[PDB]
Amino acid sequence: SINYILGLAIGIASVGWAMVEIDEEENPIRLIDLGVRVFERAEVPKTGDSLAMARRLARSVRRLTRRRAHRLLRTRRLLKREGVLQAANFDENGLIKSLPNTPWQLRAAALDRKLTPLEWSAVLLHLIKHRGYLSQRKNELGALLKGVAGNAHALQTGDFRTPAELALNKFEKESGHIRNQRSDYSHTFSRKDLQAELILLFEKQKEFGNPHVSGGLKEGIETLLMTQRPALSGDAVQKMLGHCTFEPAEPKAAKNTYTAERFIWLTKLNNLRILEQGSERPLTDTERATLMDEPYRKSKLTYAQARKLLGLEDTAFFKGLRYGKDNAEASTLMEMKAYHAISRALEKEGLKDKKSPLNLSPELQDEIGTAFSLFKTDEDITGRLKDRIQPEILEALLKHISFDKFVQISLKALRRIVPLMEQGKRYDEACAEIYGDNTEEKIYLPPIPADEIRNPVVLRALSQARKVINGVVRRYGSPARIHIETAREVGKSFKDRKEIEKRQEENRKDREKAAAKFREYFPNFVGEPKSKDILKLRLYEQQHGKCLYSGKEINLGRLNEKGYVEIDAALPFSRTWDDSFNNKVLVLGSENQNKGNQTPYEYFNGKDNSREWQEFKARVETSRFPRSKKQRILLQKFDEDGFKERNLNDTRYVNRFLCQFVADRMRLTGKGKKRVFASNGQITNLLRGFWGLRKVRAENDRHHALDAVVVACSTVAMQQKITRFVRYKEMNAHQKTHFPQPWEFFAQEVMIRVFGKPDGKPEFEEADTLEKLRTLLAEKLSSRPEAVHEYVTPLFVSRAPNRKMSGQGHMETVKSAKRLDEGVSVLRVPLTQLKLKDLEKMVNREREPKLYEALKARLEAHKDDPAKAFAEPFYKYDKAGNRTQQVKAVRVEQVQKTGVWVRNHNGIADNATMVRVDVFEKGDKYYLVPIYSWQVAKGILPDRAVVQGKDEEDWQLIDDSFNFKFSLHPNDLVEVITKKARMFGYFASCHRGTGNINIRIHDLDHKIGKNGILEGIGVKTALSFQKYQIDELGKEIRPCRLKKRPPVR
Amino acid sequence: SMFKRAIIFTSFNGFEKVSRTEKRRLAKIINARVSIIDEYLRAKDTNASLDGQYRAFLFNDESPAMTEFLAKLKAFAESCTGISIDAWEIEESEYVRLPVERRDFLAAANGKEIFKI
RNA sequence: GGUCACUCUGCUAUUUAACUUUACGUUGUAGCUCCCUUUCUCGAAAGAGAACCGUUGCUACAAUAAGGCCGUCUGAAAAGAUGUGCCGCAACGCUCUGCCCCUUAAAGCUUGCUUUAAGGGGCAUCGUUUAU
DNA sequence: AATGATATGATTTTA
DNA sequence: TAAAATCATATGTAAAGTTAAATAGCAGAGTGACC
Repeated sequence: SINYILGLAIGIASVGWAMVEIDEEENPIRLIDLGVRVFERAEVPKTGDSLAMARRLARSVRRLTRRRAHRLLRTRRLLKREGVLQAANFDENGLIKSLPNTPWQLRAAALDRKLTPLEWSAVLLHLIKHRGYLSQRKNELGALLKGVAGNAHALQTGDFRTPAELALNKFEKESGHIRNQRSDYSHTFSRKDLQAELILLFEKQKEFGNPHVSGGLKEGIETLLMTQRPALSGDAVQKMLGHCTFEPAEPKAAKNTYTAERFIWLTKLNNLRILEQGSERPLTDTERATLMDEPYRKSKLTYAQARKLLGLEDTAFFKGLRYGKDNAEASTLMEMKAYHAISRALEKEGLKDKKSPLNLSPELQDEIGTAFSLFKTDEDITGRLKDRIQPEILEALLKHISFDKFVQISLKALRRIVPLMEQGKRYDEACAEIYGDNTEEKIYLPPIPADEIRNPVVLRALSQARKVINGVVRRYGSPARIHIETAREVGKSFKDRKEIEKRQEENRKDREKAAAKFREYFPNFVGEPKSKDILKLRLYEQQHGKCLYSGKEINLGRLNEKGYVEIDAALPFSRTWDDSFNNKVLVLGSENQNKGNQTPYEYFNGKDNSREWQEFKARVETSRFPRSKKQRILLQKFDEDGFKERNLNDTRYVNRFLCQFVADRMRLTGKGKKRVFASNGQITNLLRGFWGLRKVRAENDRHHALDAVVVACSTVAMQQKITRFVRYKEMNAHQKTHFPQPWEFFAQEVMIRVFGKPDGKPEFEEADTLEKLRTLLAEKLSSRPEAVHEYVTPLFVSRAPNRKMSGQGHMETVKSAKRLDEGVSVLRVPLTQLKLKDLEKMVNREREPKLYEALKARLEAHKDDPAKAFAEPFYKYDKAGNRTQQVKAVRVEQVQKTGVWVRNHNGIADNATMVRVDVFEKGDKYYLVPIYSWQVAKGILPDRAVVQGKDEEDWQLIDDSFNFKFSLHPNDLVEVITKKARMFGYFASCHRGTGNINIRIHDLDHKIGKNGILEGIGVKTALSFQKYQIDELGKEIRPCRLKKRPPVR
Repeated sequence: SMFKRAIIFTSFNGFEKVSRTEKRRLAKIINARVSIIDEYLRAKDTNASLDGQYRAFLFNDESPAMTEFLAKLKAFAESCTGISIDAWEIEESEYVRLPVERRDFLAAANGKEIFKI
């Protein structure tokens, strides 16, 4: 039963963890254990897009394709049933045999003649397949809207009857094509326009003979062309709604609701403040009674109108209004959007007269608002409220109303509160008067609730942190306390993280330039200019070359003279724990003495508003300091403990949730309320510096554990030791002693435990094994007998396995598989993408040499930029020099040794995801069988193993003469002993062409391999090839052996 | 390590319009000398940053940095025919002995003028 | 009057989750068409006319993950009819089901190991989000 | 514009 | 020459709409600790 603090450095792809044993006074005494869990960010690696978003987009295009095909099949069935075509016209699959491929011509010429069975059917099928866009808005523009509106205006203008006629006349003549091109949106029509064309076509063909203008046919065809499912089912909205603040049973009310709108208006009114002459006051009862009914009586309330109604004055202004903005009082103060919306609907539909109140009950307006906000289809709203209001009103409202956006409070609670607020009480007073003002703790943390954290990346980080927490609890019992350091990147969007990367790169460049300038100013400065020296110079210039405490001029040139100038913490660190740059000032060594642990307000006796305080305040106000810094330096009355806490704790939303959750839902045997503690990153780095652990030069994943260790030693007792030391240092008072450390030789112990090498030199050969590590700690830390114990094992990085059997089937581009007998595919490539290397592989290189030479010359002319070379159109010339036809894409050959059949077995695509590799042994040689996701989908268990030189048909066949050893998934731990070296890593990728494997070194040390990856390990002639098991915490590494070959299922 | 200060005043004289080109040129000349140490001196190609502004550049002498800077400024000003630059020099002692408010005007008054173009 | 956390309102920015459509792009097949390699025919030449095959452009139709299914009615069924028809590249989890690891029993060949069982965990081809 | 990680042709090195 | 390393190169996209939730900044009203 061990007293230990669990430190966690929670990154966006890693969780470093440490266990530090503690005293009876929460003192760090012994480093029990440490490790690093590493995993994949829960986002698309290339773009940062949501994984669920890509999945949803794939699903939605699946639905679109399915429903379009179903629409066309239904239309064919209807054409058969309405006696337009006979069974003779349809092929075995179910398609019309040899239907005319000119439905645009047949459409635009259906205005002049009768149509055959085929021509009519083709026109209908083409109209339904290409049915344009339907405005789904409730009611600045992109290509789609501009094109649709342009075509709508063109056919509405005259000289064109139907969009097909307009299309042929305009688009073909002026473009050379009717349908839209790569990024074009010009030739796009409104669904309303095509429906009009449909009704006109039916009536015209009715007169033009044409037996098949049946009512049934017309109705069916129109229904098929016009109908599409509703975006909101009629149950979605409640399913996404969320509970009330006060009554979790009741759901929150809609904004467009008399009660909720009244609540918003009462909040705004009761919270309004007015500033007259240096004073602040609320609106009086008579002022409030003057304004209350006005938003119902006017379109908008308008702060300026409120001023008019109260006859306020020119000297009186509204609080919280940017009056710099030129017509600040033109802002809407209140607008009963729902009230006036219902009113205007009934007014425009002739059931309401202007200058007359709404005749509907408050409850009725509530019902209308909630129904419209919860339901967006006529059927649903009707079924909900066609029972309780007149149908005329319902028709008007369905014609004109659109409501959204709920108000966080239930109608019940709102109805209780709104009278109480009506009689002049504030919101807090009302709900205090009505309502005044939790979960059992398990041993193991429960799953992180996705409801609270919506960032999937943060969700995965926290889930892996849960895995590590539960691991250390399972292994060592309940922790006494949990200390957390969430990275700055956890909880931010992809763009925010990219922005902070860009800004830190720019900061590195700026610091390089600043060091160069500092060197220019001080040619004889000794050594590299460190951050404190650049900061000294910056503070000099930014303080106008004046001592902040005294105002005496500072002598540049003596800047580096020891003790001449000090970078002082304005607020004492013993009392504030603030090491931010907003608390550092440049003072003369002379004057910053007898200052001690006082603040500028206390040092200069600002309590009595002395001359010195005013002078100091003027100095800091005139300086080039951000407002935050000026506010901090001039901090008058403050709380010691509170300020220490805010600087120590780091209360971003993920940290807040994490602390709350872990403390409330997991057993911790600690002293006092705060048994979960999230650390300020700046203070963690400060302690890291003072405790002796430099920023490691090496690139690997182990430094995370280092951070965790430091977080584990940020105990209240350690913190107060630091506080006492810094207080003494402030008062200048047991000789060179130094910053307090958790224990003697803390730095070296931690460095050896994390990296397996001494602190100084990273070129020592790592203590790869338990006994070697223990020998290293015993030798280098002989004074510390507690450095060696039964839990000391080398840090092995645990990598989250990924044994999912489902994935992308194939790449999304489909290539011609006609010529697959020879190892080639043919893909058709736009000229704006064609390159010399690609051009060498054009199918028609041999046939049409002139075109090839012209293309080559055009690419050479523009330094081989395909976009620039082919910005102006390219044409195939025809013996005599006359440009003939245009070229926009050409067929190119590509190598294709393998692939996946798609599109009714008429196309081929490259593989996407290798889900498994089965490992067999014959004789004393190893064989690998790859299994892709499409093989899993089709249910096929491959039987051919890889041979380097050959294609799959010449591959080694597997039968009962082969032992089956195991199955590898990505990130499975493997051992390869090849009589040249032993390699122990995580299986990353298998190479189909070579038969080699790639393995990641546990810590991804860039020294070994290609950025930590051993690309190209052969296994066929290996002495041993084995698969292992590892746990979160990177412990219990065991060999494992499968009995039978697993199915794909 | 004797420190001087080059005070420059940049303005538009109205005779000829100032191209975005020339604005970026002058901004590049200025920003070559700015860093995080004196990032309040940074120049944008806006009229605000360029037209009618005082900038005091810190320099260590016994180094031809100041002279090259002033030469580039003078060349640009004479080439631009539509932008006026005035350059003064003051010792850093004198400069920090001046009051903070209206410091650059006082430094131009109390310094040695180098060129008015 | 500061600091921190919390409740509500408004504006703004960003993200998360779901849904409904459009329009291209890619492959296949046509129809017409642009070039063009073989080989014929013709021609003083230029270069026409044909037949595979390649292939430019335009228009249409099919497919648009690889793969699985549903409600009803005809049929012995294999199939027909019919549908605003439904799933399928992710995340999380351990209730059920696999695999693997560990621990503990019991029986055994000779303590070591192998089974078998339970318990604990890890991960899934298992479950939930998740459908008619 | 890339932003990443996987799949795999092509080529060089090793034993 | 087979097997094991190394180098190298390709990856579907853009318009429109209806929703709900979460985070954060600012503004306004409070509640609770402290200074």
